[PDB]
Amino acid sequence: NPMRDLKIEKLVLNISVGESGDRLTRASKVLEQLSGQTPVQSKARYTVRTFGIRRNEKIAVHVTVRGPKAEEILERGLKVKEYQLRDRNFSATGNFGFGIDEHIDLGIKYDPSIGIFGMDFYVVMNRPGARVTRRKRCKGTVGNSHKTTKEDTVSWFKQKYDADV
Amino acid sequence: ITSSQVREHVKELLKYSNETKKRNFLETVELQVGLKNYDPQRDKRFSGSLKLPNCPRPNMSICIFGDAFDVDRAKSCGVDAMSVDDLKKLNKNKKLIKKLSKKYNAFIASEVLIKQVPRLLGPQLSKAGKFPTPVSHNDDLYGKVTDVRSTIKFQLKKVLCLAVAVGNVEMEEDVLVNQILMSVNFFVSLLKKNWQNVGSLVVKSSMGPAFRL
Amino acid sequence: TLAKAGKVRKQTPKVEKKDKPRKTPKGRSYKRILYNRRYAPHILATDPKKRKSPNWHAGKKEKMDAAA
Amino acid sequence: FTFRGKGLEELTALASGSNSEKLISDELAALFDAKTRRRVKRGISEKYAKFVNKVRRSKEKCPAGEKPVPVKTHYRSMIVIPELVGGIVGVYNGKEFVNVEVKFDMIGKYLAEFAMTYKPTTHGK
Amino acid sequence: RRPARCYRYQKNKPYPKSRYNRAVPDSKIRIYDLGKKKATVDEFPLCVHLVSNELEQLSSEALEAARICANKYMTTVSGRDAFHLRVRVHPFHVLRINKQGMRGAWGKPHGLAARVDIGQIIFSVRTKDSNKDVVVEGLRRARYKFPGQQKIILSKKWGFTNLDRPEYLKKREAGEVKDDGAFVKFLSKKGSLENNIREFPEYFAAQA
Amino acid sequence: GVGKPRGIRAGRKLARHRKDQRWADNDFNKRLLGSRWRNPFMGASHAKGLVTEKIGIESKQPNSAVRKCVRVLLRKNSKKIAAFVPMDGCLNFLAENDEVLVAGLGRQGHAVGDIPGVRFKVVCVKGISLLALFKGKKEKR
RNA sequence: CGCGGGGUGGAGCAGCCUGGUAGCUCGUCGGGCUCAUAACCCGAAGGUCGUCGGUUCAAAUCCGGCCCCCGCAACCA
RNA sequence: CGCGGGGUGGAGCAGCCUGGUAGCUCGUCGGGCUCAUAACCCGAAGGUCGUCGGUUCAAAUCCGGCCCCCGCAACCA
RNA sequence: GCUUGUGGCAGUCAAGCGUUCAUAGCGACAUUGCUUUUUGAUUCUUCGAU
RNA sequence: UGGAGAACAGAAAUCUCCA
RNA sequence: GCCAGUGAAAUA
RNA sequence: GCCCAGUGCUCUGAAUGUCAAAGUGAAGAAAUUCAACCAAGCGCGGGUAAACGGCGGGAGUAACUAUGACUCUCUUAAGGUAGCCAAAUGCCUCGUCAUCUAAUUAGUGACG
RNA sequence: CACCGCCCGUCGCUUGUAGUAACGAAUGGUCUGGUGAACCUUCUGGACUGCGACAGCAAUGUUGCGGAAAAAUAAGUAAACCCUACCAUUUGGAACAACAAGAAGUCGUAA
RNA sequence: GGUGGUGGUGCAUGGCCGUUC
RNA sequence: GCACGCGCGUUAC
RNA sequence: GAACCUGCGGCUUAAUUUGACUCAACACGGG
RNA sequence: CGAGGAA
RNA sequence: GACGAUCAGAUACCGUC
RNA sequence: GGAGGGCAAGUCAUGGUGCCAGCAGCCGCGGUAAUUCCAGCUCCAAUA
Repeated sequence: NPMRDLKIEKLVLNISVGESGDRLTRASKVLEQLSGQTPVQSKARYTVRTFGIRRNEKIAVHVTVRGPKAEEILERGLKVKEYQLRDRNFSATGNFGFGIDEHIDLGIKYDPSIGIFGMDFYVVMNRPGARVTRRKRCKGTVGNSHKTTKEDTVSWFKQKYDADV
Repeated sequence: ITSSQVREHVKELLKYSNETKKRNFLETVELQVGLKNYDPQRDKRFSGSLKLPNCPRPNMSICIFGDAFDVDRAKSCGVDAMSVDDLKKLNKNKKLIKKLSKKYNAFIASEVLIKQVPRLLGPQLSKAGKFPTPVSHNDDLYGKVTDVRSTIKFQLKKVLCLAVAVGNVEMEEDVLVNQILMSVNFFVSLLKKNWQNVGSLVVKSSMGPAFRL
Repeated sequence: TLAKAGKVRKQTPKVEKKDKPRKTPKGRSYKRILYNRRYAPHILATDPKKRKSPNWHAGKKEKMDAAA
Repeated sequence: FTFRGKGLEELTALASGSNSEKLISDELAALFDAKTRRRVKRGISEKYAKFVNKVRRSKEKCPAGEKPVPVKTHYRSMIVIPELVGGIVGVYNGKEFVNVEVKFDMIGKYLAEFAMTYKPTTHGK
Repeated sequence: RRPARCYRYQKNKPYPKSRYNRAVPDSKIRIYDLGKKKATVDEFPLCVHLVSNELEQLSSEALEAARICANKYMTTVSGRDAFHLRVRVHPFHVLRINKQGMRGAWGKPHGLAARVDIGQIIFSVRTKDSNKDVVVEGLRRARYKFPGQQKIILSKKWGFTNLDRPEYLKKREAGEVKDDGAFVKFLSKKGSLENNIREFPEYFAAQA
Repeated sequence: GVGKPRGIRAGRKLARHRKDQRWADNDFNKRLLGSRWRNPFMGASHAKGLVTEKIGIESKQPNSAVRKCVRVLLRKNSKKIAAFVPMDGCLNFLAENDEVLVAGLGRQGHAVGDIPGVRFKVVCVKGISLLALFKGKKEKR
């Protein structure tokens, strides 16, 4: 056995702006209200070409939820990507994860659902074991349970019934 | 003029009358001065009694208002109105801000202005007789209206005004004028330098004058 | 310049001269012909104010025949 | 998850309907703006019909190797017909022929609307 | 340059003048193999090598000249397919010069040479049998160059060459490198394959 | 009376006066002051010389043109001469170092209105009249 | 440090003693005028009043505390 | 050699401290204008930014290492 | 005064020049040296006379 | 650091997952 | 006057 | 010749700021410690170089070519004026051209 | 070609020119102080030779007389040469400079 | 060797028109 | 044809 | 001065036909 | 655009 | 010559010495 | 040796050249329809 296992971690939602405001000042709102939770911005540890020549500050939003709003992630899983993600073909492990690109668009724009445009198409796997070694007090190494996502965390994005296998 | 003659305004001036013996009823003396003559805003007062000791003498309707909740902040007592739909038309100017802040005592309302007080509401009224003073405006304008009604002490704000007292009919001299001074504290002096800041004044009781300087 | 020497003559098309039909009498004869073509009494006859130019016959074949 | 105006197929059946006579069946008529309707309901040319078929052969014969045979034309006055979508027609502008991939969106619009007739202005002095 | 007086000795431990002596007047011999490179590792066998017997500083430029005249002939009578003249010295130690008119002066770098330990192999190359004297006569050249020196020795191995190891590689007819342990045989040694071996394999591990 | 004196005894006066007031004449003042002998030809009418080089000179005022000129070295005199080579192709015959015969242009002094500082004409090349070289049927070397 | 005077467009100067308006010249930028060419003229862009706070309805403006500038004064072991 | 300044059309000068555009004059070459002739004007051809590399999305531009140029400094046995 | 790097001066090997030929006349590279009228190091002798 | 999702980001300036 | 009072600050 | 900013000198001058001793005021119980005014001087104003002394620097800049009376500039009082030289001042320098020699690191005459 | 007309100078540029004075040299001429070939004349000198007398008839010899070559001499005419002054005629010379002429160069505007 | 030419010279010209008015 | 510079005008505060 | 309109210049352009330039060019070539 | 500077 | 003013420029036409 | 004027003689609707080559004694010719250039033709002058 086979007593317990399978659940949906968290819905790590993230846009990657690349300015201050009133731009990030948006990817926020957007995130925030697709979210219900608020918006943990993102730093900016340091500099170079394509702008982003700022100290760790202002250049993306993090807000990422979990649990009951489980399906709230696959709330465009199937949808957004027709329930098809990095498929084919070796070891049935087709890039455990799913491609992406930035997101956004909204000063007027209309709610969603899909829309909001492509987005952070991941928040995914890596096998199993236990429950709280990410604990506190008497911490620990999870068990020796399950398969490196893949041969396990694939057969549970395969019973959300969709393409990748 | 802060001289020997203080007890000429007090001792020698305590049984002047204007007729025969000296009557047969109670007495009523004091010691006139002011509040600070500053401008009823920036700096002119703080805390600490003299005394002194008194209250009204005649009326006390002063100033307290701001919102629809400031009316009840003048209902179980009696004060002036700042209005609601007037701070954007006519709740301040000259005879306006006056109205609400121009009574006799000073002010005991709260605060709420924003970007308007450099020449209108909060502004035009200061040395007139009010400009947001210390009246513990948080629970209302009654408990701190112990500093705005009775006891006292002698809250001296707005335009001049204050109080004084020591004895009754006749039994004070060095401590009569020195009782008038005693009837003065954070109004005759205070923190960094304040032993004097005026020119003259008045005093008596009911008799006739006091200091003839 | 320099090399531009005689630019003109070099560029000129050398035309040939009308090989003498007959001859040009040289002697009292020429002075005679002239005397006849101009100071002979038939020309001193018509007005001395309306007699032609000793070269109006610029060699014009059309006015050459009209006169003769 | 994107779709198209009024259903690319309904129109192939709408255009090539029972009476696929005049290039623009009275069906497609209900769809076009007054100016276009005006023209067709008025007097459209036949050449515009042989040009039609020239795209036809280009769309099928070409393998799924997505390499369409560019069809050349001066008929800049032609209003894209439903079945004209997908083919790359070379349209003359003034200098040469312009190759344009016909999308579903450019229908009811004048074929000339894509063959830039002049190069706008850059600057400096 | 300044002659070879700042020449072969010691007088100074070894100022490899890296991180600590920044200004190393860049090298002189940025070559090393100059020859029939990308070789067969069969083919151009039997190597003759040039050993130096004298704890010296075979200078910078000097090693260059070596290369120069080295290749010069190497090729000039044998071809671009003939040589492969492995440098095999190499020139650290930044030496220095001198220049308050006589009061305490350290050197400023002044050219990098290298320590030929007496017995060490220098600019030594490798080629096929039919090149013998070819190579040999040639290396002579150098010995005549370069603060000599000189082995012009004929060799063997190991296997930097042919190279005796003669009976060896001529024995490892069958194979190349490991060998080594005995397990994941991904060096197609022949011939079955895995199955059989992996039989015998543990068939002995088991005998313990 | 006028300025001049009318005495029968005063001939001398009138005489000296004329001899004096006469210096005011250039034509006079000219030949009288052996001026003719100091010019490049030393009075002479013509002079032989060797071509030092063919140079060209620009026309003046309303004219613009490349004039053909030869810088010559006169024989016994030994002076640098500016000499204008006449008609059309002319300079095409003058080879450098040949012998040339030069003469002046209209009264020795002002050059032809057009020319600048040229005062001489070239008439012979290697002792061959130019005109001769100018007309085909005549001469050439 | 102690006395006393001062930081206002990009520059040089005004406005402050007499609280509500920030001006002049140059420079930058555009136009007039003219038969035309100079000249000449108009109109724009541009100041956070060193900086921080206080009086005040209102502060470049009066008042302070810092930061540099100049001038006086000066005794350190 | 140690300090510091510099190589940009064929020539003489700009652009570099303020990275994205290489300009002016002469010269070469063509045309205007004019009744015409000078004059005058426009438009073209032409730079690899000494040379080698590094940062960099991008280098004549900032940074180096070489090659000459000028200026300082200098003790060789 | 040592020392001789640096100066100067000779020398071996012979690839080269020297149109034909390495050495008549010269010689790259590389290498051995002499020199103490350069210069540079050094501080021994002499400021309690050079 | 790889492998994941990119709309002013797109070498990245900055945003969220994971070994 | 003042209970009304505006404003930069209300007086006999 | 031109420079009065610098250093010096020197004038009634400056509407105002320092500036010692006595003298004055204020405070203590005094000793004593705070005050205000206060000669010169200083600093502010002017003249002053047959007073000490001073006397710039880079860019462009046609009618082969190099060129500067041209203008642009950044700039401190002023920016070397007449005049004068490889001179007893000139670095490179044995300057370059002459001249005097068979010959000149000398002479002299030039040129900047 | 008529004030958007004429026009002046500085500097520059373009194309050119060698003047006047001085000096150098050449030719010629003169002066100053010397050296001085040659020759007329002069005083010498006298080979050689003519005559007469004597030693022999003769070649020869002595002497007297006369003409007379070389040599030498003084005053003179004075060639050439040198030195010292001066004249005449020619001819020479340069970078920088200078002069000449021209222009819708440059700066202004004198008239 | 012509036709024809909104091709060039208004400073080669007619005709016409503007300006001085 | 558009970074812009002129000249009749149209509409208006 | 404003937004349009129209002419002229300029700069683009395959090409943006060209005339005209102070009143005596520029909604003028009936543009 | 809130009646428009030099002209 | 020293100064004021005028001018784009004025050691010039005016003004103070 | 000339043919615009002085200075006798082309009013050729001539060819080439285009301020270039050149003419010109002095005026002045020449910059695409040259009466002065180059040349043809015809003319003029003095005429071995």
